[PDB]
Amino acid sequence: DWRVLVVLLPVLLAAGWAVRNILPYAVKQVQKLL
Amino acid sequence: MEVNQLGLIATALFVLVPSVFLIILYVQTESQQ
Amino acid sequence: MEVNQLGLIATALFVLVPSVFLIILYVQTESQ
Amino acid sequence: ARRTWLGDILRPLNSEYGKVAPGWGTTPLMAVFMGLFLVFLLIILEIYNSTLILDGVNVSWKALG
Amino acid sequence: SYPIFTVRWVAVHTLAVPTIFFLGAIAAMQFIQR
Amino acid sequence: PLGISGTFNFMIVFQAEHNILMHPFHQLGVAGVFGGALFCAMHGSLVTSSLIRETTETESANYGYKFGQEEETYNIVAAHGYFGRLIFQYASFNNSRSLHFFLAAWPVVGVWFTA
Amino acid sequence: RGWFDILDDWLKRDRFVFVGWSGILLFPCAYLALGGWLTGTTFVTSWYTHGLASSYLEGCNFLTVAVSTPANSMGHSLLLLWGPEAQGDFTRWCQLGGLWTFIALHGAFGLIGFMLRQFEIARLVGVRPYNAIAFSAPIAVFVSVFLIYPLGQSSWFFAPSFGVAAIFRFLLFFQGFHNWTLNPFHMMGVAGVLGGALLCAIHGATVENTLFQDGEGASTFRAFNPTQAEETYSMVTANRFWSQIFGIAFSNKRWLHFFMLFVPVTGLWMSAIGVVGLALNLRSYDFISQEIRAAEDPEFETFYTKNLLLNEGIRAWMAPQDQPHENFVFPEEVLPRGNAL
Amino acid sequence: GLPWYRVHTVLINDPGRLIAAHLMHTALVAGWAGSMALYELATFDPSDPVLNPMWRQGMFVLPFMARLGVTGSWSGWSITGETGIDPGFWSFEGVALAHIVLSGLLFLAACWHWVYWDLELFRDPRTGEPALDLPKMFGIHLFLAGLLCFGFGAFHLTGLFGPGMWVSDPYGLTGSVQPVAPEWGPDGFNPYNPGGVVAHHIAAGIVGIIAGLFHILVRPPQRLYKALRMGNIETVLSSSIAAVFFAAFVVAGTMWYGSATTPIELFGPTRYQWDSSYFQQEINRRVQASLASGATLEEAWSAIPEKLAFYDYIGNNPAKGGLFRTGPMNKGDGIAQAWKGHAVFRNKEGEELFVRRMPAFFESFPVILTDKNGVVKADIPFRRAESKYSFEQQGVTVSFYGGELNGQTFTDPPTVKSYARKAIFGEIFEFDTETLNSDGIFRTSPRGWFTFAHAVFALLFFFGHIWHGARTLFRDVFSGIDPELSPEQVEWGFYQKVGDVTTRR
Amino acid sequence: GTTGERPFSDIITSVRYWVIHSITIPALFIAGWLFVSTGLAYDVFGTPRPDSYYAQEQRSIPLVTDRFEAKQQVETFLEQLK
Amino acid sequence: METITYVFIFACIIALFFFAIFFREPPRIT
Amino acid sequence: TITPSLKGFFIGLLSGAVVLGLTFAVLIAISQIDKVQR
Amino acid sequence: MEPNPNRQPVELNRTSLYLGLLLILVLALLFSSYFFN
Amino acid sequence: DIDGIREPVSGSLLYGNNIITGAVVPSSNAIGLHFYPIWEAASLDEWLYNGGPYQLI
Ligand code: CLA
Ligand code: CLA
Ligand code: CLA
Ligand SMILES: C=Cc1c(C)c2cc3nc(c4c5[nH]c(cc6nc(cc1[nH]2)C(C)=C6CC)c(C)c5C(=O)[C@@H]4C(=O)OC)[C@@H](CCC(=O)OC/C=C(\C)CCC[C@H](C)CCC[C@H](C)CCCC(C)C)[C@@H]3C
Ligand SMILES: CCCCCCCCCCCCCCCC(=O)OC[C@H](COP(=O)(O)OC[C@@H](O)CO)OC(=O)CCCCCCCCCCCCCCC
Ligand SMILES: CC1=C(/C=C/C(C)=C/C=C/C(C)=C/C=C/C=C(C)/C=C/C=C(C)/C=C/C2=C(C)CCCC2(C)C)C(C)(C)CCC1
Ligand SMILES: CC1=C(/C=C/C(C)=C/C=C/C(C)=C/C=C/C=C(C)/C=C/C=C(C)/C=C/C2=C(C)CCCC2(C)C)C(C)(C)CCC1
Ligand SMILES: CCCCCCCCCCCCCCCCCC(=O)O
Ligand SMILES: [Fe+2]
Repeated sequence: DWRVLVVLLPVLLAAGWAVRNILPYAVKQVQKLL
Repeated sequence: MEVNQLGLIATALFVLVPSVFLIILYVQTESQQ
Repeated sequence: MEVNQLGLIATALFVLVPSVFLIILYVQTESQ
Repeated sequence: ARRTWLGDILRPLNSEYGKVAPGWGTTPLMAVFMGLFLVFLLIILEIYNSTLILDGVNVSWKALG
Repeated sequence: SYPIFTVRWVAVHTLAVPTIFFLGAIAAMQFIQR
Repeated sequence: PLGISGTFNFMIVFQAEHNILMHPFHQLGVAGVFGGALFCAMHGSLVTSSLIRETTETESANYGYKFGQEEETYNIVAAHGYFGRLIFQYASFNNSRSLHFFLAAWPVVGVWFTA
Repeated sequence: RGWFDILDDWLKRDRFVFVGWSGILLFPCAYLALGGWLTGTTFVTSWYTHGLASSYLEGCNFLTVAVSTPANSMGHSLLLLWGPEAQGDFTRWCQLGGLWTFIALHGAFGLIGFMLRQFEIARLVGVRPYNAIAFSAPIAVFVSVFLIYPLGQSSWFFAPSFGVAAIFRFLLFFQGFHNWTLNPFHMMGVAGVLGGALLCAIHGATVENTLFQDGEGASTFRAFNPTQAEETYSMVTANRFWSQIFGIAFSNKRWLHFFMLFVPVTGLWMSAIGVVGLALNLRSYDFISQEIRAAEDPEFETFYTKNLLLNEGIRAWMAPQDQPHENFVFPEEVLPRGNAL
Repeated sequence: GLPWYRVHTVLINDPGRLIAAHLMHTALVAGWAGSMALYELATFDPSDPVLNPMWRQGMFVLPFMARLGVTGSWSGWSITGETGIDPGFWSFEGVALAHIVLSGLLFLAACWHWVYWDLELFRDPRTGEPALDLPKMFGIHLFLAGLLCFGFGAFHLTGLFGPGMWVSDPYGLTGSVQPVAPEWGPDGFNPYNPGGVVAHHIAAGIVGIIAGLFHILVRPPQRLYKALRMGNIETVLSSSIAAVFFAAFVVAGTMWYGSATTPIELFGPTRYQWDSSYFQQEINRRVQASLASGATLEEAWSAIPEKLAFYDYIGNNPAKGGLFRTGPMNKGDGIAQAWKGHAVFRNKEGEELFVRRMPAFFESFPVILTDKNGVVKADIPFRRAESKYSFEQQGVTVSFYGGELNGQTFTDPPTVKSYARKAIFGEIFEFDTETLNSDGIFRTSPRGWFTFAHAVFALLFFFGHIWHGARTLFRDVFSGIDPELSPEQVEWGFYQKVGDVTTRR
Repeated sequence: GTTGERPFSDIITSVRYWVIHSITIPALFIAGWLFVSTGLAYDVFGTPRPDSYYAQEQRSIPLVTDRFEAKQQVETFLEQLK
Repeated sequence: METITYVFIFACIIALFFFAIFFREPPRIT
Repeated sequence: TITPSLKGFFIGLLSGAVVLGLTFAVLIAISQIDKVQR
Repeated sequence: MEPNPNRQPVELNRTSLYLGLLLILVLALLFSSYFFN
Repeated sequence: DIDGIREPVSGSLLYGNNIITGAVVPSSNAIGLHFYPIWEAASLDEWLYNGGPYQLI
């Protein structure tokens, strides 16, 4: 039902926001893995 | 009191049997010296 | 048979105490 | 050491101390039999526990007759 | 020259993320009336 | 009372009259006494785990230590290295003075409270 | 150089949190037993199994919240989420007591996991495995109290529920029903736990007050180096102190630390054995000689007879609310009471 | 020298004297079995298996002899009450003698093997060092175990060549040694189905034979022989101990819950049969069946076998005992003589009332009489001043149907309260307390004492598993860690992989 | 020594750290809050609401009494409220 | 008989105290 | 004959295989990428 | 036939004696009440 | 008489106690916090009845 998107939405934007902010520095880490 | 009669032989052997074991081992340790 | 209760403890210690004496004396003879 | 008639006969059964198959040998097959055995213990346990309920299996004293 | 995402990283967030979420939930609870 | 069952009487009646189980200073006492039993066994297990080989398998390891010998009889870095990996490095000690003060202080303080 | 050895390498890498093969079992199981307790304690009732509120959500605080045992009607059901009781319904599972078996079972396997971790790290680092050995004591207590005890009784219902006050109730159950303080195996447990806390305090204090002066400063902690070979306190002055104060001292630092392992481990193992007997209601409840004289002799009273009136009270006043499945109805006139109270 | 707790390690590399010690242990164990049986035979009363079965008299090895077919004595009695029989040699007495002879033969063997310890058999022919090929011995011993397990199921248990085993009806009324046919279906895993016990032993028997064959011929993999230190006899002790405590937990649980191998005529009721009113349900089923075809109350209750009524009594509940309340159950409530009758309480209104039964948790319990609908209607008041429900006020009476008091009705309150007190125990029995000077306090059954011992041993053997397994995998540092262990090892980040010196950074 | 994970005291005094976590941290608090404030938590877990412990003129516990009918018993007890 | 037994064991423990203090193996250095 | 609880058993058995196999898939992969250098 | 090479002397020092004696006496003191019952 | 109600409680071995059930019984509630040395009693019989040994110990 609807309360499940209400609840889930802060955490999607929260993980959206951290992904944007960290995406550059994360690409470096993985390339170093051969 | 109406206590169980084998209480006594139980208690006496519980004490004596392991005590004597240790005494035997100690004495023959000391005469190795 | 209506025997003496203390007879068992008197018999058992009668065996146990003097026997243990001899065992203590013998084992420490051997280990020297 | 002391040789005996029975010893000389049993001798070959205590003669390969140390010997091994190489690497992993049969270890994968062993693993299959273990997994099979666990499921089997599971079913036995869950039957006794009435967590697994099979048809015609009345886990009560009333199965003795 | 450090990785961002490591095992340590996952242990922390395995604990930290639901802690805060539970903390907000228990927070709301103080305001429940009967 | 000065007696084993008398003690239990007094601790039963204490609980009906004071709900001492729900009193926080008794709870710290339990934490002081459960905690000290735990660390007793930790310290004695970790030290015993890192004794230095001094004896053979036919002899008590305790004859590895002589009363008043000047060097330590276990290796505290092997000990730190085990327990620090069991939990993580900084949840383990490697200053023996801080470790023993911690051993002393946890049960003493918890028993002050329950007193 | 196959996949097994490559995975072994990755599990045994030195990292901030060591994993090992034992972490495969430990880490999910410990996480989940802990999550289940915090999930139940925050959100989940006990209305249908016990007639109790038990969550923060319901108005409970840290001391009264609990994940409670299932109803007595579940017997010893594993109460699997996919099993015949909840039939896959997560909600009904929570309501039926399912988180108790969840926590207790993932708990059991976590404790295995942890102990295998102690074995595994000790092998890799090159130390003897006595820390694991000592940890057999907490395992014995847990399985004997949370698994063996309710298995001898009718149901999980009578195991301890996971909470502060629910455990307190467990403590008082055992007094009134089992007379557990009278049990020598508990007494030896008490002597081992208290003996441990004693040895812990006395040993920390001895070391700290026989320290050598190895630095100039007033904080004596700084003058220890983890790599010095020298003992940092005087075993000799400690031995003199305690010989003259108490009559005996330790003289062997290896015995001392083994004794610190031995005492509390043993004590816990002893209480465990006593609980195993209480599983069968094989209690240390009475002294027969006392009951015989007491019955014949209305003037004979001991602290032993006084304490059983107390247990008799506990039983009658607590049983209807603690065992609601039994529909105990005790009208006022049958409740044991002394004068005026 | 050696510390006292290690005297027996002198056997670790002396296979001959290891054998002599195992022989001496096997002698003592079989001597105990013979001594224990003789003592039981000397103190056992065979004269009433209805109300004085073996399990009330504290018999512990009797039931295990009966379970497998030994049912009678050379004195002419059998445990089913059949008299005038001739068991031949495999009587209780003969079984006890066989074990003592066995005990004495094993003791002589031990002397031989202690003396001639240095047998060439125990020597590796390559190196001259004593050594046991543990993997091949395991296949040998396993193959024998499977042969025996198979034989026992195929021949002893079937009656193809043996007596069978004790079987009974669900209520423990008609038990006897019977040959049992194997149940190959899925109901053979039902703990309560005796045919599954036959199947188990046949099929597990064949698997043991097939697997022993495998272990005599196939060498263990190298990875596994190093992992488990298969050249170190203590790893066998570690795993052997583990398998043993596994087995001890299982047998304690089946003894406590009950299975086809723990019938209640050899061991007593379980506590669960009291919990669930199991005999009581059936007793009521039977009285209703009588009443349906119009049998008077007197008659329907008189038809209840006293043996079934005795199961419906809390004094045979194995969960009513105590740790230090010693001896037979008979030493407590006394020797059952007679079922007094089933007791029916009514108030002055003619309503029939019911005594609320004591549960196993309570050493004491109030006397509370309820109606069919659960509503409390009489009790024995503690405080008398505000009593509403007393027997005196409510006019409560007790009528007996069946048994020794059939047809008898008591009305005077002190008598009616007296039977009301015993009715919380279930069915009311006449006991003899003078003969064994019984003190009146319930004791547990052999079902209880077995479970308790084996649950406790199991737990202890688990620590032996932990000890002896730790000792196998860490033999190299038993005496202490390496004095030249260097701090680069146990410190962080020198090696990539912990303890691997080849992963240096 | 160290294993080559980035130190905690460096991370939590870092600017980037507080740029992510000033959003992630409150967002979770607010998600957890709403889990309660929407009443979704009552329904997910089956926890009685203050008005749904008893039926009105009723004071017996809806206590489960059968092992295999336990699910249906809870549900019947619930219809005694709607 | 039970009173004699309890007091005898207690008295034996007090006796062992005495020997264990005054008749101990003396601790010696290095 | 094939009862609700025996279907559940199979759901449990499958669920456990997926969790254990999926866990191990992920573990084998990581260990192949991120190796220790000798 | 060679005499057995695995014999070893066993030892109990005096402190171990005092400790064991004490353990057995306190054990006796604790369980006796329960044996007389 | 620990509780002042002339209901004496047996604490000692010769009076039917064992090591577990025996005690030195606290002094009488009738005394409350009053100081009860031996020389304040009319005799040792009185002092024993009222629990004087506990206070002394
Ligand atoms: C290794 C970690 C671990 C361990 C030891 C356990 C252990 C357990 N869990 Mg837990 N669990 C875990 C991880 C783990 N869990 C994870 C990661 C989660 C998150 C999803 C959960 C979530 C969870 C829930 C939700 C529940 C449990 C439950 C249980 C218990 C019952 C498990 C059972 O019946 O297994 C059965 C299955 C197995 C043992 C797996 C067998 C594997 C075999 C070898 C493979 C067979 C192959 C396959 C079938 C063939 C497919 C053929 C195909 C072609 C069709 C048990 C205590 C239950 C519980 O506590 O009940 C109260 C329960 O309800 N677990
Ligand atoms: C598995 C073992 C086992 C089992 C279950 C039984 C069970 C039974 N026996 Mg048998 N019996 C056994 C072994 C066993 N026996 C052995 C080995 C012997 C020879 C010693 C006998 C000799 C024997 C006789 C002579 C009699 C019985 C009788 C009985 C019955 C009454 C038991 C009773 O009151 O115990 C009471 C149990 C206890 C008092 C518990 C004792 C354990 C104490 C509390 C622990 C000891 C202290 C310990 C050191 C703890 C500290 C250690 C710490 C430092 C770690 C019962 C059916 C009796 C009967 O009814 O006859 C028909 C009877 O007269 N048995
Ligand atoms: C088949 C089972 C089995 C076997 C063969 C052994 C064999 C051994 N053990 Mg293990 N052990 C076991 C079970 C077993 N153990 C169990 C169940 C446990 C947990 C209790 C242990 C715990 C254990 C420890 C902690 C230690 C050993 C040690 C040893 C070695 C020396 C033992 C010795 O000299 O004792 C000497 C024993 C005595 C001189 C007398 C002790 C008397 C005991 C305390 C009580 C009385 C026993 C009673 C008469 C009979 C028992 C009856 C009951 C079991 C049926 C030896 C290889 C030692 C070792 O590894 O050395 C390297 C050691 O430190 N064992
Ligand atoms: C309540 C008392 C008590 C607690 C809480 C406790 C706790 C612990 N002891 C440990 C260790 C030890 N304990 C030891 C001796 C002792 N431990 C004792 C008493 C306790 N010990 C006693 C008395 C002794 C003396 C013998 C030793 C010798 C060790 C160690 O080596 C070890 C350690 O590292 O010490 C620092 C740790 C192992 C944690 C673990 O397995 O992680 C993994 C976590 C898992 C597997 C989850 C377990 C789940 C549990 C069993 C069930 C659920 C519990 C819920 C989460 C909480 C519900 C609680 C409610 C009742 C409130 C942990 C800190
Ligand atoms: C009560 C105990 C207190 C003991 C205090 C310290 C003992 C001494 C330590 C020796 C070296 C000295 C450094 C002292 C100083 C010291 O104590 O530093 C504390 C430490 C500092 O780490 P950093 O690398 O950030 O260090 C910065 C410092 O170098 C400043 O100089 O912080 C952490 O370790 C945080 C860990 C939280 C981890 C979050 C949870 C992770 C989950 C893991 C799951 C648990 C494992 C599961 C196992 C089952
Ligand atoms: C159950 C389940 C599951 C799981 C889940 C999980 C895993 C969970 C988790 C959870 C979690 C993970 C949670 C957490 C939470 C937390 C909290 C809630 C905390 C709190 C705390 C606090 C409160 C603190 C504070 C304080 C104080 C008070 C004082 C001192 C200081 C401090 C700061 C400490 C699953 C899905 C699988 C499925 C089945 C079911
Ligand atoms: C030489 C010979 C002979 C003879 C034989 C004999 C006569 C034998 C005997 C034997 C026997 C007669 C044996 C028995 C044994 C016994 C034992 C082995 C016992 C056991 C014990 C125990 C071990 C106990 C323990 C305990 C106690 C005491 C207390 C309680 C607890 C318990 C249980 C732990 C003949 C003729 C054949 C031929 C030729 C040769
Ligand atoms: C040792 C490995 C054990 C891990 C097993 C964990 C199983 C994961 C939980 C899976 C439960 C999901 C299904 C629950 C019931 C679904 C509804 C149904 O029965 O159809
Ligand atoms: Fe220390």
